[PDB]
Amino acid sequence: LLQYGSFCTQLKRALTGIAVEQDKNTQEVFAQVKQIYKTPPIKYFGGFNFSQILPDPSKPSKRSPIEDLLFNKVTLADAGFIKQYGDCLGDIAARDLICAQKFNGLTVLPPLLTDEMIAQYTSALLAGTITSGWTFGAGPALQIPFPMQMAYRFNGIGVTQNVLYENQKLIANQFNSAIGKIQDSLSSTPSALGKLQDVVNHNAQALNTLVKQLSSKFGAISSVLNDILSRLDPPEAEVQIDRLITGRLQSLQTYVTQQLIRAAEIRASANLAATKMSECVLGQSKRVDFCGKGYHLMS
Amino acid sequence: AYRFNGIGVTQNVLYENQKLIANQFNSAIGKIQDSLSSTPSALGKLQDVVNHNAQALNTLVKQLSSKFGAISSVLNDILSRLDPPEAEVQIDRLITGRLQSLQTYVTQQLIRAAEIRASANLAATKMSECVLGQSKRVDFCGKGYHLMSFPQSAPHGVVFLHVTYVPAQEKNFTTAPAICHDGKAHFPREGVFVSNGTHWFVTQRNFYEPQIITTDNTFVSGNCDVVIGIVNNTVYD
Amino acid sequence: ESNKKFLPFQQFGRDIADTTDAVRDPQTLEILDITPCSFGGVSVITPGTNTSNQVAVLYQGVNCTEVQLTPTWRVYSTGSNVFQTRAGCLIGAEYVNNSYECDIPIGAGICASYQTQSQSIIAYTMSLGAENSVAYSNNSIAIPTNFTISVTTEILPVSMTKTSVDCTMYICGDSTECSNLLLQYGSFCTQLKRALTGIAVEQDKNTQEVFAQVKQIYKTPPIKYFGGFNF
Ligand SMILES: *[C@@H]1O[C@H](CO)[C@@H](O[C@@H]2O[C@H](CO)[C@@H](O)[C@H](O)[C@H]2NC(C)=O)[C@H](O)[C@H]1NC(C)=O
Ligand SMILES: *[C@@H]1O[C@H](CO)[C@@H](O[C@@H]2O[C@H](CO)[C@@H](O)[C@H](O)[C@H]2NC(C)=O)[C@H](O)[C@H]1NC(C)=O
Ligand SMILES: *[C@@H]1O[C@H](CO)[C@@H](O[C@@H]2O[C@H](CO)[C@@H](O)[C@H](O)[C@H]2NC(C)=O)[C@H](O)[C@H]1NC(C)=O
Ligand SMILES: *[C@@H]1O[C@H](CO)[C@@H](O[C@@H]2O[C@H](CO)[C@@H](O)[C@H](O)[C@H]2NC(C)=O)[C@H](O)[C@H]1NC(C)=O
Ligand SMILES: *[C@@H]1O[C@H](CO)[C@@H](O)[C@H](O)[C@H]1NC(C)=O
Ligand SMILES: *[C@@H]1O[C@H](CO)[C@@H](O)[C@H](O)[C@H]1NC(C)=O
Ligand SMILES: *[C@@H]1O[C@H](CO)[C@@H](O)[C@H](O)[C@H]1NC(C)=O
Ligand SMILES: *[C@@H]1O[C@H](CO)[C@@H](O)[C@H](O)[C@H]1NC(C)=O
Ligand SMILES: *[C@@H]1O[C@H](CO)[C@@H](O)[C@H](O)[C@H]1NC(C)=O
Ligand SMILES: *[C@@H]1O[C@H](CO)[C@@H](O)[C@H](O)[C@H]1NC(C)=O
Repeated sequence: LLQYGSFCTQLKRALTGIAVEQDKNTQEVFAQVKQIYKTPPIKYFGGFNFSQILPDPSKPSKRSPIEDLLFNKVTLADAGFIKQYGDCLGDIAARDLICAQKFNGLTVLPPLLTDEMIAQYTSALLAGTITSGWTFGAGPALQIPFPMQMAYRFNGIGVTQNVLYENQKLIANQFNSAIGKIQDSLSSTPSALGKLQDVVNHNAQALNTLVKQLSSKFGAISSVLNDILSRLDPPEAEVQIDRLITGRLQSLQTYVTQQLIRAAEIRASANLAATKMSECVLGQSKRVDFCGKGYHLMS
Repeated sequence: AYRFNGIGVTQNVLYENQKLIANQFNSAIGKIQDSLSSTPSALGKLQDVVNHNAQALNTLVKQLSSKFGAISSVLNDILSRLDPPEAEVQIDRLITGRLQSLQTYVTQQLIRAAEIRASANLAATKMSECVLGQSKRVDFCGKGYHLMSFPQSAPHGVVFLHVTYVPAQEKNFTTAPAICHDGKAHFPREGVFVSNGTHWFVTQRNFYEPQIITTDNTFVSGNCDVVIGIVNNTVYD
Repeated sequence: ESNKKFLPFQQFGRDIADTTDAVRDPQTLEILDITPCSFGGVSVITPGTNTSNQVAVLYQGVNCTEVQLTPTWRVYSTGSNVFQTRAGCLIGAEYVNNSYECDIPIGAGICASYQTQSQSIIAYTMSLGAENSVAYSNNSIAIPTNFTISVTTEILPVSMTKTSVDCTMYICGDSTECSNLLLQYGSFCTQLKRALTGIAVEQDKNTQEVFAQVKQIYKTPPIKYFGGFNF
């Protein structure tokens, strides 16, 4: 194999580039603000109930109930943790695909940012947008009562403030009911989070196909190198080894190309998500159907 | 002044602070050259394209010295050392390897071209929306409230200079949603009610400029028994 | 030792990749399981060679207690240089208790840097940002009293280099037999030329679309006075 050029250096370079791009995507999406704001100890906002989205201090992970439901809904195969060689050597007579992948040179790297840091970023964004409105996205954060912010948003969509000030209780009750229905809607629907599951399914399928490809003959007498070496005369074994080498190189190149295309698509999706976070959360948008259906208020 | 009116500030704010604004703009422009020169890795995105192209071409050239399972990497040696019907089995290996290298190079170039096209589309949209007009999209033409932008050309790319307005030196105040007077509720037309401790004024949004509360800058449109947190005072005519 | 229940007529055991993992001893009818010997990947963390020649080593996916090795060199562990992260085992760096901005990424929230403390290599947990807390009240507001004009820069790539390739010169050079042999391999080179030409045209299209918004060439007035603004 040493005399077939530098294909493997190119493969390693492409994989490293994809790995770096993933962390860049996450950082660009989730690190808009550099200040960690905290919610006030007293939770009164004019009758608006935000308990379903604020972090829950009782549980160790400090996640909101909706985030807990979301994390329980999606099933993950490998998290990049230490799938230690000690775990694979345990020989529990139940051989999973992870050990087979690991025994053939295929590994998974952990992301730079943990889930706790992402939760902290989300909590900071929520606290800022609840206590300051849209001021903290353009400079220093300025305090303001929540109903006044809501009236300002109604003025933004083209309705006078007395409409809000004379219907505060009804609006608060409607918002509370709408928030309450979200958890039931998410739980009842079985295929709500299909987009997130598709990525995991695609990655697992690609790795399994790559592992399964090792049992092909590619026109040789056997798919095992040791059998060829032990059964054949040394100058005659190269013509059989070359076929296997070429087939495996072709499989690796196909895998790398597919990974590159999928990475480009994921990068486009991440850019869209970052734009949505900048425009619908840190401000009020007038673009039609960009931050929901209807007249946008907040997100 | 028209741009300040666009971001939500009255014109007299500019007309009474023309010299200060001009000096601030001049200093901000002057600092740009020093900031660009001092930073060594400011223009990394533009250098990455050149580095990638050079590396790809160098790899393609270096690939010509591989044997691909043949007896030599030079065609002349094979032709001069081997019997003519036996030389094809050696030439074919080299041909196939070089074809594979070319195909790999072409695929990589296509993917990079797609990425560059996406970047160029974004740059064209930014040029249309931030330079030829004033944008209200948050964080699209800089950080802060957008005023205007200037383009400059660079090797294989463009540079945008965004000018933005940032508030500073804030102060606390006491506020109320409405003012009660003669059994009637008054709401501000534009701005917010503010109290310094004894009196009540009405001010605008992003700049502190108190005014006497009057029927000229308020509308009544209601009664004084349903608004929560109302404060009663006097309204002049 | 093997816990598998081989049938009396079976002699071998295979896995998904179709390689042997269970065997039966020819002399004593006993089942044995075969596992690969320990292995892993190694990464090197260093500052620039212009700064120092010190390095740190990261063994990926390896528990710190399981470290004739394939690499001849060995980095020997002292009392304090060994650290365990969810990304592997780190040797040659000291874990400090402070937090800074990330300098060299390592793993799950762990970064490394070169610090003067005697200069050394330290490892830490990255800091998200400065702590803050805004006071919230339902009868209080904050209003700015001054402003600042700021100027920022943004860099965007537009186009890249346009290249062309000659198949016959690259693959066969001046040989005629090679060209005759290549002539019967189809029309791959026509496709290659078409793709390269398309990319070359697209580059010029990108530049034209970016830089040709207006069709009138305006000129600045000879007198440069704009109310005190210096351009
Ligand atoms: C905000 O909503 C939550 C959930 O609807 C309320 O929590 C409920 O409180 C009642 C009375 O204390 C309990 O019987 C329920 O079991 C709680 N539900 C959950 C899911 O914990 C909460 O009280 C609301 N906020 C306020 C201020 O009333
Ligand atoms: C709040 O603002 C009002 C309006 O300017 C202040 O009242 C003035 O105070 C000055 C200073 O003594 C007097 O010369 C003026 O005659 C007052 N105005 C009127 C209409 O009488 C008031 O002092 C301010 N309060 C605080 C705490 O600064
Ligand atoms: C708003 O900020 C500007 C700039 O920070 C202030 O202008 C400065 O004022 C001080 C005090 O007179 C001078 O010593 C500086 O030379 C000024 N700077 C410039 C660039 O002119 C301005 O005073 C502030 N506004 C208020 C009302 O205090
Ligand atoms: C606009 O700014 C430039 C640069 O800050 C000014 O040019 C300077 O002018 C002074 C006095 O003529 C010279 O001593 C400097 O050497 C010049 N700097 C450079 C870089 O050439 C220019 O004068 C300013 N415009 C006006 C109208 O004053
Ligand atoms: C406003 O008051 C709060 C609480 O007293 C304080 O934290 C804040 O610094 C004050 N704002 C200014 C601009 O002084
Ligand atoms: C004005 O407000 C005060 C304080 O709440 C209240 O005692 C008084 O009754 C109000 N005036 C009228 C005419 O209701
Ligand atoms: C093979 O020979 C050895 C030594 O003579 C003996 O211990 C063993 O049981 C034999 N095995 C069989 C299968 O005959
Ligand atoms: C590493 O080995 C020690 C030794 O007993 C063990 O306690 C620890 O759980 C191991 N760590 C992992 C991640 O397997
Ligand atoms: C690091 O700081 C934490 C903060 O309380 C402390 O509990 C811990 O003991 C410190 N560790 C060392 C090694 O000093
Ligand atoms: C908000 O208003 C309520 C009135 O129900 C009051 O009890 C509370 O103290 C107010 N918030 C603050 C921060 O004073």
